[PDB]
Amino acid sequence: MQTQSTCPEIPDKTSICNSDADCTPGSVDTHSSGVATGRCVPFNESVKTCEVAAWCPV
Repeated sequence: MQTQSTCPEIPDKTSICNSDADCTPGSVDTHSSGVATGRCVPFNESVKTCEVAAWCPV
């Protein structure tokens, strides 16, 4: 078995993350089924995502 971990959501050409003032924790992506953290960070170079709690690698 496994457990839910924390990590920055995968960046998408259609799904982007906004500043902290525009990003809130909880759950915004019903498809992600994860737990939003609220803190946003530049996942890639020309892309940025928000922190969320989901099934990540180890």
